[PDB]
Formats: sequence, structure tokens, C-alpha cells
Amino acid sequence: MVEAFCATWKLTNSQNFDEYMKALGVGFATRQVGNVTKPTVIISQEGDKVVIRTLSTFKNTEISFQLGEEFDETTADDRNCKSVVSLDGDKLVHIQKWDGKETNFVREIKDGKMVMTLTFGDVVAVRHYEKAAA
Ligand SMILES: CC(C)CCC[C@@H](C)[C@H]1CC[C@H]2[C@@H]3CC=C4C[C@@H](O)CC[C@]4(C)[C@H]3CC[C@]12C
Repeated sequence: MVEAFCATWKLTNSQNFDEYMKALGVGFATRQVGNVTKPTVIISQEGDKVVIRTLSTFKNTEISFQLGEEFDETTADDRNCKSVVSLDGDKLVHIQKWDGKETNFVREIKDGKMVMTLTFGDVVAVRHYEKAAA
């Protein structure tokens, strides 16, 4: 459940991310710095809401949401999206819709690490995070 994700995570490895970035139409200037930064993602629960903070040398982002309740999200690549995060078994599914398009993130816990899968059509990226000290 959500508890399993409530920790501080540090990005260690990214697979197929540049490809995915470019499928999204992410501009070059955001892309090249998105390939080298290793963000710190801090997930917690305030009341009944999940809070996701992201510390990065490019941008610091923060979002709050209740599971299943749609909300406006301005992504780090400046996409104004209608987003929904829900529980899917033991995984979190984050859906983003914008400009008639859609992309999805799947957060899971495999072997102690947080594995996040990003899908835009047939283009898929996988991002790996290790638990770090709070
Ligand atoms: C965080 C910056 C440097 C990345 C560039 C922003 C662009 C490419 C968009 C597209 C997909 C978005 C990402 C989706 C997944 C993650 C995992 C994590 O680490 C927090 C931010 C991050 C990385 C988002 C930040 C913004 C993002 C990366």
C-alpha cells in the first residue's frame, strides 16, 4: 500500500529515459539536464493525502493528492495536466492527461528498491531509486 512508499528515495539508474523524454516532446534544454540529474523523491502522507516532493538541481516540485481524486498538476517539463493517482494492488498508478494526450507512471517496490515505469505509447522508461536516510 501507500506506507510501502513513504520514505526518502534517491535515483540511482535510469533506463530509456532520454527516448521517453523525447517521445513526450520535452524540449532539448530540459532533456539534457534531465539525463544527468539524480533527484531525491520524498513521499509522505499528510492526513489522507499523499505528498510527493522532488528535490533536483533542475527543479524542486511538490504535489499533494488523495488517491483516486483528479487534480491539476504542472509537471517539471511545464505540462499542465489533469492527473490521477490510484492504488493498483501494491503499486501506485499516476496518470497524466494533457493536450489530448496521456502518459502514465507506475511506482512499485521490488527488492527494497522503488521502481517507477513510465509509458507513453510504445515508449517505456524505467527509473530505479534506493531508500536513503530521511
Ligand atoms: C527532474 C527533471 C530534471 C527531469 C526533466 C523533466 C521532464 C523530462 C519530466 C518528464 C517526466 C517527469 C518525471 C516523472 C518521474 C520522475 C521521477 C523523479 O526523479 C521525480 C521527478 C521525475 C523525473 C519527473 C520530473 C519531470 C519529468 C522528468
